[PDB]
Amino acid sequence: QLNDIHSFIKDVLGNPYVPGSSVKGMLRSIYLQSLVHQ
RNA sequence: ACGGAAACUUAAAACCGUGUUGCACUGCAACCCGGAAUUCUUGCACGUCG
Repeated sequence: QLNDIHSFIKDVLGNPYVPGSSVKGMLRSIYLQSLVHQ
């Protein structure tokens, strides 16, 4: 059946957030990635 | 055979004995080891499922 479950990042109380490093790394996959269009 | 001829001015004896170049006196009074320098800038927990 359903096995053991992974973990998201939380702050100090179980309250989660999207990381700032990933949303900085999100746009690292954008501005170089977009306008290469040999 | 010259008032002539002989003779030491000589022998010993400590310029010694008592006596501090000594007594009173800060190598002391005043000062900062003190002022100006980002532990920083590049960095996604993810590729992987008959």
